[PDB]
Amino acid sequence: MAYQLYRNTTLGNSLQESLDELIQSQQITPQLALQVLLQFDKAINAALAQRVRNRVNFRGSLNTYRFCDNVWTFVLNDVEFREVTELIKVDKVKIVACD
Amino acid sequence: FGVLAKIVNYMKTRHQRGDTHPLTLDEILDETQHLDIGLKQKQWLMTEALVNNPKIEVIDGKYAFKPKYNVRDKKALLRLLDQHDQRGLGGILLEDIEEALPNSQKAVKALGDQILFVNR
Amino acid sequence: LDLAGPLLAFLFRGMFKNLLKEVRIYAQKFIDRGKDFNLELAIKTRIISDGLKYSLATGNWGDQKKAHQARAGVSQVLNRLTFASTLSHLRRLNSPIG
Amino acid sequence: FIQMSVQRIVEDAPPIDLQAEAQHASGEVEEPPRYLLKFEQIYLSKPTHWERDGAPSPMMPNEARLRNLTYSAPLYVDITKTVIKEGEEQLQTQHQKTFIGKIPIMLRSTYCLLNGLTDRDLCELNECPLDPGGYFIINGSEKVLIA
Amino acid sequence: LSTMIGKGTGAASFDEFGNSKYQNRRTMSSSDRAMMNAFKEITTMADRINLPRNIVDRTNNLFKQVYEQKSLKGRANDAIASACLYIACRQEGVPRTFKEICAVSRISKKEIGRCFKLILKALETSVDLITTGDFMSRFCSNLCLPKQVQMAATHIARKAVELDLVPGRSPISVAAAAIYMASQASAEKRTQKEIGDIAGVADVTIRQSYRLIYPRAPDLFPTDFKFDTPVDKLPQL
Amino acid sequence: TNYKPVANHQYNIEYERKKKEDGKRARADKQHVLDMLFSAFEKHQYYNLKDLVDITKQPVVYLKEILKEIGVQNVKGIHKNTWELKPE
Amino acid sequence: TPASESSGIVPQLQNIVSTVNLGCKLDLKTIALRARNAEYNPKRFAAVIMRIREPRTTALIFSSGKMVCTGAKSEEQSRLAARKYARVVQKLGFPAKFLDFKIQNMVGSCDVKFPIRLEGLVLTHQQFSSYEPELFPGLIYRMIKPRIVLLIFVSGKVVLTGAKVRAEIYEAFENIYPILKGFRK
Amino acid sequence: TVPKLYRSVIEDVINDVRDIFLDDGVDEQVLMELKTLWENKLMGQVEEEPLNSEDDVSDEEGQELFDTENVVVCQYDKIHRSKNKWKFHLKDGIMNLNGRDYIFSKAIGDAEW
Amino acid sequence: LRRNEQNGAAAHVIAEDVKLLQFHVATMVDNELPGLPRAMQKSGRPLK
Repeated sequence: MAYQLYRNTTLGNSLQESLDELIQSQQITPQLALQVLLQFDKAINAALAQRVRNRVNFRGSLNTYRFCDNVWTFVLNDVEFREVTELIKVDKVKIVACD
Repeated sequence: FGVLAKIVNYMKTRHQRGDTHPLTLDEILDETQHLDIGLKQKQWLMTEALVNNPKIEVIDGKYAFKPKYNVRDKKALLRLLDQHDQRGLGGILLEDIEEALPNSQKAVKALGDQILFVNR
Repeated sequence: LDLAGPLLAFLFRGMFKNLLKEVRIYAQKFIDRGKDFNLELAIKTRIISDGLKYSLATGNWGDQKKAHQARAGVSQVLNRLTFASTLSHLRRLNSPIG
Repeated sequence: FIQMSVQRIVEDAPPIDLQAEAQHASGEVEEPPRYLLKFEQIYLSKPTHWERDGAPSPMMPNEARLRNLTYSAPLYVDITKTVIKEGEEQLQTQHQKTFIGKIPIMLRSTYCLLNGLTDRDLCELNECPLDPGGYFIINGSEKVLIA
Repeated sequence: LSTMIGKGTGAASFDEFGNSKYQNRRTMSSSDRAMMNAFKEITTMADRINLPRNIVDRTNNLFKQVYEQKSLKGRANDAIASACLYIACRQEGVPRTFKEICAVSRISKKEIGRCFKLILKALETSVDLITTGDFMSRFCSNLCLPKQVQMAATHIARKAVELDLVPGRSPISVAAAAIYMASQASAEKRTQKEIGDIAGVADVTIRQSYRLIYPRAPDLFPTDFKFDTPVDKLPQL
Repeated sequence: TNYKPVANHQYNIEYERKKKEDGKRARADKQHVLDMLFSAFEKHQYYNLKDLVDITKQPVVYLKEILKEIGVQNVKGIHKNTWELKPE
Repeated sequence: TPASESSGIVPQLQNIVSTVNLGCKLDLKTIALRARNAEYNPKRFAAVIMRIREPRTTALIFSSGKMVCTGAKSEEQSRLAARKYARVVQKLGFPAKFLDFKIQNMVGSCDVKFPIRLEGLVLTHQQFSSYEPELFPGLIYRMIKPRIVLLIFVSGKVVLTGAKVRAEIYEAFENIYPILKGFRK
Repeated sequence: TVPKLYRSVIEDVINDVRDIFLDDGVDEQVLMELKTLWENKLMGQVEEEPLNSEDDVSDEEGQELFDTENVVVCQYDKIHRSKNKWKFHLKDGIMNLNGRDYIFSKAIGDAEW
Repeated sequence: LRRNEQNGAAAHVIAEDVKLLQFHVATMVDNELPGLPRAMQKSGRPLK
């Protein structure tokens, strides 16, 4: 269900590690851990779509790019994220994008 | 359902290859490594489908004459092709190819004996 | 006595139901395919215009598909030999028979 | 016939609706698209001709006879298309004003442009003031209906 | 060849237990059943722009030839028919815009444009190079402009092409701007969107083309113009 | 009476939709599409070819060859052809 | 006596189209996965799209084993780019082969620096020209010598395509340049 | 503001799985230990075959193996390209920049290659 | 009908073809046929 992408996140990874603790201690089952991961995805996706409201503008140089399975994958270098309340320069960034 | 259809196609292919030996459902699951199909499904396939399928013959605890009504013999059914005054009545290009080897070599030989081919 | 009003009115209705069929049949063809609808393109202006123009010109009745013999000669070329002639034809009354 | 009967006929009883065969073999979730059409107000210009250029102009019933045109006027109608889908929206209706055909005009009736003019004006248009009218002109011929 | 047959009399005409008196009619010309179907589309399109019958016959003649070559079989029949019509209009010396043909047809500008060029190559024939004067008449009419303004516009268009003030520019843009200039110097004012709607061209393309012609406006008017709005007070944008 | 817009809006809309997702399903799949197709034939005893392509969202020639390999066809006196995938 | 009234003015090449066959079947999804400057979408098109900074180019690689290379501004660099593509394919682990390389099309352009008469050109060359001021702004001229297609604009700029070798551009231009100067405004 | 959303997410996840834990018969203590663990975790050549005459047109791989640089995970709305100039129309959006965490609902976007 | 027989003439279609043939030859000789519809011209008039 959905992009599953948010499983790669720190937020997503800290969950799986927490779930892994519970599995090693056999407090839960792997199937139960997966169902929790599914519900977390729905909840985090709903939270993103309904709650979040801020936007950001960005520029830079493209180093490398990829597109497969409806998933876009880039790697930009010397990027500048510009906002009305923030400014962020970075030497290199990896971007995965699904829809 | 799908699994059984894959079994039948496999079974035809294995018969074509030459392995006309009698075998069981449990053996096919094993050889195809699909034993994890579940005992409920396994049983339903075994004691409903592959008994109502007229292509296999049940002998004691095992399935015979494998892919369909056949007599096999090395696709060298020369007497059958003869078949006195009955004359086969009529053989099919598709069945001889399914039988074992491609027809073409046999047909070419058959064209210089007493057989004729029509495009039905 | 059927004057221009009730005759044309029967005739125009004949023309309009037919037009109604051409819009329906066209929109049905569109939906079968789907998402590319237009409405001025569905209507055939020739249907109304020519169907009446035909009836008045020839003298025949109906759109030709539903007969014509029941109202033959209801339409005529106005005679004008003399002013009294024109004036008489405009005042003509006819009476159907076998 | 023009003032009542024609308006009455298109207003009367032919509202139509149409709906594609969606959700075929599968589907679900919501919409088999449907469309409704209904006809209203009707409009009828003074008699008009269109040159090969496409330029429309006031036609004169004499010109119609010498060139063999057809003394008629163009007819237009109010049409509405009315999108009440099976759920997500009931309003998305659109107003149009559309040309539907050309109706023959009976000479010197209230829609034949000659009626509003006096003896000197008709005499100036080269159309006789003492003509009785009441007859259609089709293809260069004056065509009169028998009662 | 053969005639048709149909609805009888009282009838015995075999509907033994069925309800089909005698027999249904039959087709006889399937191979050509889409050439008759082309003519059905051609007259319909033709009436939406009200062409004289002669053009429609010319179109039938162009279509019959293109069909008969089969040199472009596969492309939309209605597109081929629509393009034939477009050519016929130029050969009759009464050009129409492609935008006008889209208005009446269900085929888009791209396909008609392709078919147009393809038909000319295939039919080994070429139309005349279109000019501004060819549209002056039709537009001023739909704008209910008097004869004097229309004639001024024609003169303006003629001068404009003569001085080569806007080279390359499409003849429709120059036509739209000349009409705009004319209407704006008369009592009969017209808006950019109104002309734009009639000519089909975007009103901003008129605005640019007008901006292009304004520097020499005085020179373009006929000496017979009555200047209802003087150049010294001619609007600019 | 009719304004020219180079193309019908709604036709353009047809283009806008078409220009997003295509029925040109790439079939270096065969097995999973088929695994799905067996699942489909579990839902009803027989299907029509127009829906069978429609439910699979894919080119007809490979599926036809599949129907040629394992399946069968039957005109139920309804002119239109109908298919079954039963290996019996 | 010179060939023309003012000779050439260094017609410049702008784009080259070539193809090459790699000789074997490949797995584009893997390619897409491995590659860093590529993209792949079965739902959109069958070939995988690659683009390198070298001579700045783009390639179309088919599952059949054929590839197409476009964008180079010379035939050597296109041969160069195609070899570079064959290189990265090798580097993926695939048995790439530089087989059947061939230039399919060349595109050129130049300017003459003066406005020109197009209504006359189409008048005097009715058989070839197909000027459609309504649709595409420039005149389309179909030469039948080195069978070349030209696009001529009112500013004087000229574009040429359909060529297989540079000489055909210079020749096609060498034919057209006097005529064009002859309609100078 | 954003840890709050993370807090918000803790609320939704915990509530939404309660019934699931119930269905496995797993006590609510395990659910709360999960939450607490999780919270603490959060904070010129005529030869048609030799091509060694073109070696070295590729670079380090190497860029991808590490991915030590900051990462961005999101969705795309529109992707566009003109010459070596790229244009990006994005939507939804979690960013991590030098340890910090950031979010957006729409992003618009320009780059050259 | 000849090509039809020559080829794969069914049965009902042959009976139909005979009935159509019987009608056309009769209507050629006589188009009045009290108990049957009349052969017509495309314009609508009865065939002579």
